Amino acid sequence: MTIPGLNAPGLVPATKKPAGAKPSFESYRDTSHFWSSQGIMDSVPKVK
Amino acid sequence: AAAAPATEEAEEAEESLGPVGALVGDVGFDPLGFTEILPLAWLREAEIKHCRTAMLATFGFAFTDFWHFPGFDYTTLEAHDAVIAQGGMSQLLLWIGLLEVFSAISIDQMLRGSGREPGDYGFDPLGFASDPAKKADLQMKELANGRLAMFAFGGFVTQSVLTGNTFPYLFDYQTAGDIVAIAAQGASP
Amino acid sequence: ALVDSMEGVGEETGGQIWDPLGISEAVSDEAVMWFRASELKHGRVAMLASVGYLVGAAKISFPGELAKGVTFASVAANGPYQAWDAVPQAGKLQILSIILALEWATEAKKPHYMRGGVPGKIEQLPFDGIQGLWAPKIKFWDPLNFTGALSAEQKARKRKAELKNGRLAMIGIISFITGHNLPGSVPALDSSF
Amino acid sequence: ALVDSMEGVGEETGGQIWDPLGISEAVSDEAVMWFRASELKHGRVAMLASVGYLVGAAKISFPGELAKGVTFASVAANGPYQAWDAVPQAGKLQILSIILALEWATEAKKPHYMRGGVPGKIEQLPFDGIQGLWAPKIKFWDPLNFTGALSAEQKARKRKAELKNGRLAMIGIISFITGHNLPGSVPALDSSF
Amino acid sequence: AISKPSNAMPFLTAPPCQSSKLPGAETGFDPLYLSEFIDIKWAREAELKHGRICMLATVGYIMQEFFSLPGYPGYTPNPIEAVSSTPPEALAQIVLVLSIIEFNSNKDKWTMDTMFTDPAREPGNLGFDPLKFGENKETRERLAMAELKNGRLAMIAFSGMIHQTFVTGKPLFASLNDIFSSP
Amino acid sequence: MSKDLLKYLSTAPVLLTAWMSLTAGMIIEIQRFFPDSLSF
Amino acid sequence: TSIKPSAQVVWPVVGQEILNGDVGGGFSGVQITSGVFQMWRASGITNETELYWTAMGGLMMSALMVFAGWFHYHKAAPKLEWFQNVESMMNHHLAGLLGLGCLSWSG
Ligand code: CLA
Ligand code: CLA
Ligand code: CLA
Ligand code: CLA
Ligand code: CLA
Ligand SMILES: CC(=O)O[C@H]1CC(C)(C)C(=C=C/C(C)=C/C=C/C(C)=C/C=C/C=C(C)/C=C/C=C(\C)C(=O)C[C@@]23O[C@]2(C)C[C@@H](O)CC3(C)C)[C@](C)(O)C1
Ligand SMILES: CC(=O)O[C@H]1CC(C)(C)C(=C=C/C(C)=C/C=C/C(C)=C/C=C/C=C(C)/C=C/C=C(\C)C(=O)C[C@@]23O[C@]2(C)C[C@@H](O)CC3(C)C)[C@](C)(O)C1
Repeated sequence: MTIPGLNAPGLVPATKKPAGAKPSFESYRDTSHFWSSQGIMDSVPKVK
Repeated sequence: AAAAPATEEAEEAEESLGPVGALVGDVGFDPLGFTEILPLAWLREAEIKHCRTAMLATFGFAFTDFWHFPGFDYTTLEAHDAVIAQGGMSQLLLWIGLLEVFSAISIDQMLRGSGREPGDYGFDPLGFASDPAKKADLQMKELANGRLAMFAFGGFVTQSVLTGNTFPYLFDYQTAGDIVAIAAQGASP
Repeated sequence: ALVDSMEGVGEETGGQIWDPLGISEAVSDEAVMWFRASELKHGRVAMLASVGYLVGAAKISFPGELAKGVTFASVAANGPYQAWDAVPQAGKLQILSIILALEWATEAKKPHYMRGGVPGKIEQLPFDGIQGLWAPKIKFWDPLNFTGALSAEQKARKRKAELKNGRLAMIGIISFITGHNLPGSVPALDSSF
Repeated sequence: ALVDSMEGVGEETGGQIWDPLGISEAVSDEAVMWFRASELKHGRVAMLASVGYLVGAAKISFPGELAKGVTFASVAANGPYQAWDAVPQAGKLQILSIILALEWATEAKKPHYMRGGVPGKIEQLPFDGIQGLWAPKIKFWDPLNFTGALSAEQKARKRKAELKNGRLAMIGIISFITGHNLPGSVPALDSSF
Repeated sequence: AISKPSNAMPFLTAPPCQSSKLPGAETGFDPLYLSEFIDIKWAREAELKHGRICMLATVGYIMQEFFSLPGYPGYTPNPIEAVSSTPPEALAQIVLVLSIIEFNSNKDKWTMDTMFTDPAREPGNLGFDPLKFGENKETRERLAMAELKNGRLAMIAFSGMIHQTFVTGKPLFASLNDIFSSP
Repeated sequence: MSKDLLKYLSTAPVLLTAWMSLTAGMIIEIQRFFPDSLSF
Repeated sequence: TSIKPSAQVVWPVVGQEILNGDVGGGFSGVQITSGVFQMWRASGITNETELYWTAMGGLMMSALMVFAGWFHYHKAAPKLEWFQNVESMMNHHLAGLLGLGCLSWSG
């Protein structure tokens, strides 16, 4: 496996993203965990 | 009368706050009077726990926005669900829950009055505050940093979701424009 | 302190307290200390603003480059008003950061100018004695001890001169900005103001 | 001990305590013994690191074979940055295991440096006196007794020298790594780093 | 400001096991305070028995991966699969011999109320010291602490080995080689 | 916990409910892992 | 009109998964005769988030009532003269409970 520092880098840099365009209020709400997103509030109660 | 030295149109007639200076940073700030219905030691323990958790959370939020381990190729806002599906959050919950069960026994013994001041686990391996003159000063610094980190983490998550950018957590017109402009502004940015 | 024993007075308004609206008589001493501190800060800000606005209006620029790709003369190619918007946002943020640090350290000093301190007497080292922060001992006012050769009478006379020049400088910088925003108001500004 | 009675000082900072942020002024003595031990360990590690990075940058490799099938020069073909990853994994694990054993042994020495021991003074025989653990009596520091011909004053002078070279080497190795990662940062660092 | 805190966890009141004179009682590690309820001698005997079983179990788990009996009916170097591969009569006889050994090693000293009735039976002393290490009386304490710490370490180790085999389906050192493989 | 909360938890109904819950859980998990067993 | 309401699912352990009948809509569960579905439809609860937040608010209110019950017996227990104000109790119930509940529900 990929052990950091040994056969892998210690900290891989996160991919950088340009800044722009406050998306919508109805965009992140319809994929949130509590408000809206009926397929994701059904994804909060555990996996096991 | 003894007015509260943080509101001072209201007294310290919230006498559930206790004597002045019993806790560090006691400026008599209890407008809603939560101390009337709850013990002061339990509220203090909750406050200090929130302070330390929010400090670690703010640092981790910024660091995950900057760097990550190999194999954790996830952004900060999606690391939660992705590592839940991966399984690391279960390990975090298990070990933190073990430490917090021990903390629960500690709070049970403290509220019954064994010996404990709230938030004190004796965890000072580096011996920063082994001098008793510097104990009372580092407590206030810990508090103020924790409160500021609470507000900082709230702002971090809310602006990260609201805008959708990395560590500055600012809109496009606040970084790719001019905020200290003095010319006649338009009607949008 | 009391408005009677202050250094404004001046021979222009005869030699008595000018106040026609009775602001200083309706308020207590603490408000008078705040008013003197605000007046002196306003005068110093306005003096620097007047000198900088005249320099920008005369199209005088530094020989060099402001930002890599942006010459000083490129920013100064227009009037002083359309030069602040040509400075990069990072440079203006650094200027405001230094100004914020100076204001915060100035007000953080002890005997606040309401609570015992002298209004307008900004002490020499605002960044001294602060834990976790270090600065060289460059003084804020007089890094060179120019006002160490003066006596008390010369210092009082030059403080009066400072107050008069501050009032004139506030009038001047407000005239400059109003003449740019509303042309034809101040007739003394030809085009480049 | 107290930070005033230590061996840091130095003529570069004039002969007084350098600390501009008051780190030792907000912490206890038990913290500054740990600070001294950490500083000396950092200095020694970075002195070895600077010498090794210079040797790798000069492409000076041992004559022989690192692992059977892997030449020393094959690992040192690229720069020192692309050299730790070319070491076989077993060799890295053995180096880390030896460092693990050394750190555990040196910390388990009796009077800890935070409870009465001297900070930065490593025990001469870290693997001695441990029951069920036989090692030869090779000393960790100074196996061939070089610092036995020195008096107390020469030892103090060379300890001051050790601290100064350790700080300089820390700055140097950070300069090496940063100059490789960000080109043009350290301009003295040309290509072979 | 606890007047009598635990040596292990200083933010907790001292457990009753610290006041005991048993080996390892200097550390006050009992956050759940099970020494308040369970008898300390019975718990020490149980801990030592589990520790010894786990030492033998860890050694057997390690040795089974590489070595084998010369022609055993079903070797399968995977100790989770090995217990089902081997004949069941072997397990029956092994469990029978252990049953005989521990039926006779304490003839009437089962249960909590009957084992430590004699105030000379110290916990974990079944009399099994043929080589007479325990006639020195200077290294008795260090040997007791070595046995206790090695037993606890063997408990944790055998649990890790068993669950690593569960999550990998392979023996221990094959899984370890697959951890340190290459990428 | 407390010296008197544990005594309440030691009462007959609490212990009966806890032990019956443990027994029911053990039997239900046995039925989950080894279902539909008629013979031995 | 063709989907049968169902809000109760059983765990398959012992063969009791036959109780998860075909109630329609690609769902398996025990049919519900409480009428809570029609009660929610009469309130305009067409989304499944509002049901979750109503459940969370109900849990919060239950915790509030537990705290109030502890508070009025162990901290602030009213005297006998407080309970015997039957005219005040009657006025407050008739207006504030019933009439204000009707007014708020009509709104
Ligand atoms: C007590 C030791 C211990 C052990 C044995 C584990 C075991 C595991 N953790 Mg883990 N964890 C622990 C403590 C531990 N955790 C603690 C204290 C925290 C912080 C609260 C976490 C936080 C954590 C996270 C966030 C994640 C794990 C994950 C994992 C799994 C990794 C699976 C894999 O492919 O291995 C990877 C193997 C390697 C990278 C090889 C290097 C690892 C070396 C060998 C570990 C060194 C030994 C270890 C410290 C045991 C203690 C030894 C003792 C002497 C102190 C595994 C089940 C991950 C998971 O669930 O993914 C399935 C994951 O994402 N853990
Ligand atoms: C905002 C700047 C400012 C402030 C805080 C002060 C404050 C003070 N002045 Mg001062 N002054 C100023 C600007 C200012 N001045 C300017 C620009 C002039 C030139 C005309 C003068 C000329 C002047 C004289 C001649 C004297 C004072 C005196 C005083 C002191 C007592 C008077 C008092 O209580 O008024 C308090 C003042 C205020 C609360 C400010 C209110 C301003 C209102 C809100 C706005 C009105 C502005 C108006 C619309 C004109 C704007 C256009 C303009 C460009 C022409 C007091 C410390 C007297 C003194 O020092 O005696 C000891 C005195 O003799 N001043
Ligand atoms: C990552 C976030 C972070 C962290 C870890 C800390 C940590 C700390 N802060 Mg702090 N702080 C932060 C963010 C943070 N702060 C922010 C955003 C603010 C608002 C501007 C503050 C405002 C603040 C105040 C007002 C005070 C602290 C103090 C302290 C210290 C408490 C006790 C102490 O050591 O005093 C002993 C002090 C020291 C040992 C000082 C050493 C710290 C130096 C500056 C480290 C050098 C860092 C280096 C420049 C790299 C940083 C790069 C960065 C600038 C980009 C502690 C080290 C208190 C203090 O005493 O510190 C001065 C204090 O009075 N903080
Ligand atoms: C991390 C390494 C480290 C540590 C632990 C120490 C520790 C100490 N130094 Mg020291 N020093 C270091 C590195 C370090 N030094 C380096 C690299 C230099 C050269 C610039 C010096 C130069 C120096 C002088 C000249 C003197 C000391 C003194 C002291 C002692 C008291 C001051 C104190 O409280 O420091 C506490 C220090 C820390 C807690 C370290 C905080 C570091 C922060 C987190 C990072 C800030 C660095 C910043 C990012 C810049 C990095 C770039 C770099 C390459 C330039 C103390 C034992 C004084 C002494 O011994 O008096 C008797 C003294 O006179 N040091
Ligand atoms: C307008 C004021 C008012 C209101 C709303 C109530 C309401 C109630 N009283 Mg009460 N009471 C009042 C004045 C009032 N009382 C006064 C003045 C007296 C003294 C004379 C009493 C003495 C009294 C006694 C002695 C008892 C009650 C009981 C009850 C409850 C009856 C059970 C029931 O119908 O459940 C309906 C349940 C609900 C409506 C759920 C809501 C519960 C909260 C607490 C109602 C108020 C919420 C809030 C004010 C509205 C916020 C609006 C906001 C969303 C915009 C009910 C909650 C009995 C009881 O159950 O005790 C607990 C009981 O034994 N009352
Ligand atoms: C020690 C001592 O004694 O101190 C000294 C200090 C100092 C400086 C040396 C002194 C001096 C001398 C000087 C040079 C004094 C200068 C005074 C000067 C030059 C004062 C200009 C005013 C211009 C105004 C009010 C413009 C109004 C503008 C107005 C009212 C408008 O048109 C606004 C308006 O069109 C808008 C914008 C649109 C609509 O809203 C409608 C209206 C029409 C309402 C003194 C006085 O001797 C005292
Ligand atoms: C006994 C005694 O006295 O000890 C002695 C020891 C010793 C060694 C002899 C001494 C010495 C002498 C020397 C030579 C000291 C040398 C010190 C040296 C050479 C120190 C370099 C710093 C370089 C830095 C901080 C680079 C910053 C770089 C920065 C901050 C960045 O650009 C970051 C940034 O770019 C990012 C990453 C992303 C951007 O989006 C944002 C920005 C642009 C902000 C002393 C001091 O006399 C003390």
